[PDB]
Amino acid sequence: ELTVEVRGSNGAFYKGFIKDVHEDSLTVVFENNWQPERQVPFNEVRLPPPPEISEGDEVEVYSRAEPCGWWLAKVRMMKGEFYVIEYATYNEIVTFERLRPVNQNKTV
Repeated sequence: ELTVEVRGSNGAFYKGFIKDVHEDSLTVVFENNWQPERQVPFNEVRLPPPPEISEGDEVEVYSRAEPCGWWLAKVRMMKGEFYVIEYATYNEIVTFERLRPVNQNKTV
């Protein structure tokens, strides 16, 4: 039940766990898509990050258009609680919690 992250045809990255290993493919259950595991290829996977953050930096942010997942972004401002970010290329105000340093882990 080793937890992972999977890139979706959406380009984004969605928490999950490895249920099973095969030759060409992994078999993963999802967050609130547990139920259909796809069976997945090597390179679409990577590990979650283990355990600074400030503006103009590049980050991943946690959203949807559909499940929720991680989308790449840039802090183009922050102020008080709130951060202005930029994702091709919409915009939004989020908060610390919606937010994280890019996971620069690597696919398998």
